[PDB]
Amino acid sequence: VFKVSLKANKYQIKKAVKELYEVDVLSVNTLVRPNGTKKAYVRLTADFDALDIANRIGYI
Amino acid sequence: WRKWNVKVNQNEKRYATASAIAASAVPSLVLARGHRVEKVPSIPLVVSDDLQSIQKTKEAVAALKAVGAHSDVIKVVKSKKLRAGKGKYRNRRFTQRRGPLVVYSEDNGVVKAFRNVPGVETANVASLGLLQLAPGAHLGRFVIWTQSAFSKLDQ
Amino acid sequence: GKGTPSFGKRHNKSHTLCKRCGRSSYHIQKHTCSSCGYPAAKMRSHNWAAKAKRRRTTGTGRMRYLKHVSRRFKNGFQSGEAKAQ
Amino acid sequence: KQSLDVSSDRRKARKAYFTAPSSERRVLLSAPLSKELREQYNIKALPIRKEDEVLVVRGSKKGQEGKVSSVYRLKFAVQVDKLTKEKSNGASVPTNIHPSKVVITKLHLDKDRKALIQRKGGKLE
Amino acid sequence: GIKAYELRTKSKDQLEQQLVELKKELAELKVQKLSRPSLPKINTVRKNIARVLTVISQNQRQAVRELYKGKKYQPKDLRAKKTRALRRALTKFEASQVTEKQRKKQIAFPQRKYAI
Amino acid sequence: AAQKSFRIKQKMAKAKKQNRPLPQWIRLRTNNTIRYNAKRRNWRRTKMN
Amino acid sequence: AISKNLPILKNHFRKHWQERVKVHFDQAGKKVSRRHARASKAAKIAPRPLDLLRPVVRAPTVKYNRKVRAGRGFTLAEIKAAGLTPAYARTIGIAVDHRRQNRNQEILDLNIQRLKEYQSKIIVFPRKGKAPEAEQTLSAAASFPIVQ
Amino acid sequence: NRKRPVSKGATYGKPTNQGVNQLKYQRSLRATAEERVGRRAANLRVLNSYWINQDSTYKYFEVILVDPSHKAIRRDAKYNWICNPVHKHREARGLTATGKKSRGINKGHKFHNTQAGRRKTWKRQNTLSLWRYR
RNA sequence: AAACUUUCAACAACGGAUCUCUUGGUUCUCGCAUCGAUGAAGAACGCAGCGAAUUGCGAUAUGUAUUGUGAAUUGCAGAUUUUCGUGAAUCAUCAAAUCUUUGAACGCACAUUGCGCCCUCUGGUAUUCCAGGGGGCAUGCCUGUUUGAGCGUCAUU
Repeated sequence: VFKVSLKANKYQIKKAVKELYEVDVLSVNTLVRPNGTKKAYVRLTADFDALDIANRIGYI
Repeated sequence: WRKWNVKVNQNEKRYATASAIAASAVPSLVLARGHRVEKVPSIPLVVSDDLQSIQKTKEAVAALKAVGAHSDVIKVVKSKKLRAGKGKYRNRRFTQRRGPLVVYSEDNGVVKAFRNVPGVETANVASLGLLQLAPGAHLGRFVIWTQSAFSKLDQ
Repeated sequence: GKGTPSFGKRHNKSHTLCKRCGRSSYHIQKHTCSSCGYPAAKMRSHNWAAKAKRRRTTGTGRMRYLKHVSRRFKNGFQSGEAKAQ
Repeated sequence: KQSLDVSSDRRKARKAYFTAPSSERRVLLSAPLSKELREQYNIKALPIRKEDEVLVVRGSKKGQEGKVSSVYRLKFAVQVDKLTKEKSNGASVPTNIHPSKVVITKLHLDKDRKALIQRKGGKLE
Repeated sequence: GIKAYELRTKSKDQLEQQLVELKKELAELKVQKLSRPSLPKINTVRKNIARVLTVISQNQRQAVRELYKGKKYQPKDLRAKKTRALRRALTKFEASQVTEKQRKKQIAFPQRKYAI
Repeated sequence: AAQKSFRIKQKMAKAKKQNRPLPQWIRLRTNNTIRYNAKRRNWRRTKMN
Repeated sequence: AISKNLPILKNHFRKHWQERVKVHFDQAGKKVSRRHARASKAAKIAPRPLDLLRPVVRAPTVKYNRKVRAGRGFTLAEIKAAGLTPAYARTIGIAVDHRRQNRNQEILDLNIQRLKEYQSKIIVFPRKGKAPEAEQTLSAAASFPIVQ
Repeated sequence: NRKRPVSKGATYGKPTNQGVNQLKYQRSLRATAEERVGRRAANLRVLNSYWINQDSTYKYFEVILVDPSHKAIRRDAKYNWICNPVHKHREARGLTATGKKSRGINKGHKFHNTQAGRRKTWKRQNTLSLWRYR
């Protein structure tokens, strides 16, 4: 689950997730928070575990 | 557009100047309008035009010292105080009295030399205004003349 | 009930957020700002409105450009760069 | 005064001083240089800097001296080592001091401090 | 952190790699930021990114100027912004340019100096 | 409203974040008078647009 | 309204005069800027005078005909006789005034001599190279007054 | 003529100004033509105009316009002046020929009340001018 | 007689007068002439290690570059050794840039972060579909440009 820049499509995200983390994105669901920033909720395919890649990026 | 500046007749003005330069003589008038002129050896106090040469303040004070001021220059030094007003916050923060007035005919640095001395208002005879000669409209500012200037009053 | 009860029936919006001055003064059943007369090209402003010049002139805002012309005039509209001493 | 590009207006001066930027303030925070040093360097006064070497001359702290952590250009002060109030709890807070009180005794040397001195008209280092 | 003059030497491929090295470290920081109260490193590294970007642009634009140097009609951003007025108003060539009649007149009758 | 415009949500997004009190470390700044935040808008008390 | 044997003042303040009041506080400080700009001319100009040499002319009317006075410029008669061109007269700082005509031999002689005394008293700097200056006299009217 | 717009003739005010009809826009028809083409051809600078024809309905004016952007002008000093910024919309200010007539700007005794400029002379002679010394 | 009411004191409240201050005004003088389609003024949303406002700036976001100065900043925290240096700084300066969304506002719209079309490139089997990166597409007028239109009109096969 990311915070994302506004003015960023669901394609633009999928691409950036795949490009950064070399992950296959199942599906993005964005929303826009009351605070006024986007928040993606990106799903990874069966193959990629989210738990490991979470401690790989940093946030446990 | 209220009337700030007030016209005066040229002639009246001259009269008043003249009449101030009367008062520059007569000790009685001069002693009332301040001025420690008890040590001085009589008034219409003219000094040579050798003072007219003077360049530095040190030498100008040294002239006044020996001439008969210094009782006047101590005056204007001790006299300084803050204003008793809001005028403090309109660039009048301090007062201090008027010392003597060095008239002269010619400038070879007199203007500069006396400049920094805290009482001495120099002034040309050429001008010699009543603003400088009878301040507070009290006749008889103690004038230190020069032998040139004092000669030139007749002209 | 021309008062407290008919105020109840106030639940719409004559006006909304005008593009151009971000006031809530963009009438809608007229498509135009009451404040700034957007979408007409000039700013809807008057002399009679003395204050409401004051509320929106050059300097009320940032002047992202014009904050910095005076300088460029003073240096004489230079170009390029300095070097050394 | 004599020139017309300068103000006897108090109201403007004070504005300037209190709003003056760090770049200016550095100058306003000159300390005079000691009776010793002035004869060595022919310089009455330098802008005070981070390495200190300074005998306080006016105040409760006069006589006492030290080095310094930091110049507080924002408070126009200079905090000083040893010169401290002690709060009731036992913690030590630095005393603020205005530099023109404070007198420099062992200048910090740098190309730019030497250069400043050479630029100001100073013999020796 | 990174100094301008050091970047200035590096090539266009070098800088893009350099930028990516920073943008990773920036990213790893904003992950560390949320788990810690204060993270002030972030500011200096975010400047570098700019430093680089500025250095990239500056090279790019000097290189465009390098091609258009000589020819008329360089891009609008590479002309002098000046101020509309001036940028419209007659150039010191023009205006000083004087009709052939008035040229002659001037030559036969220039304001000769004269004392007394 | 619920069925809101984005130009509306963005301005509320402003006005949610604005409403937060004066962060207690500005109180310690040198030459500070701001003891508390004035511009502070309870959702009942005062409205927005 | 109105009053005791008091004269009929006609005063004009029924319009919004207090908007259009102009008080010359400047006066004294304007003078300065004139003196200063007259000087800046004199340096910019350099050897020449500030004024072009102007001719004598008898004022018009019954009221003033008895007086003589400085006119605009010199006429293509008075110049031609004094021995130069209007085109050139302008280069040497004589005010030419095409539109004045000359119906009085006792005024022309006044002028023609005046031009002859001017062309005399001035020197001209060669265009080619050397410029031997002899200071600037700031006004022609100083050196060439209109004596009646 | 100009019709004073006013709804329905309801002028409102002193019957002097009840006049709606016989009312005569003080800028000519020439000028209005120069002006209308000015705003159309904003880049152009009116220089002068001249009458062609008329009829019942219309006067017709040939308006001569000049392009200060264009170079043939900007270089050659005979026209070059018109490129200066103090000739932007000469027609609107009344710096055209028609304009200067309609402003009432000749020399002489028959044109006092406007000569420098109508609103000028007024604002000179409807001023109280007070010195330091009165 | 107390309580109470009233008057008056000292001390204490309430309250913020008076005094004194003053980075604000104020008028007066002097000097200058410099906004914008090269996107101005204005607005919106953002951006700080810890900011709500202010101040600054624009996803290079309380700044980058350049130059100067020559060690700060400072509420705390924090660096970094750059402290005999192409270098500290909420410094000055400022000529290189960046300059989100807007706004005269310009692809067409605009109570919408809507809807296109074109060129180019990269993804997905792709000239056409989608997606991503870039660069575009306003109106008037002007000068030319090429392409045309009218038995308006001339001269020829």
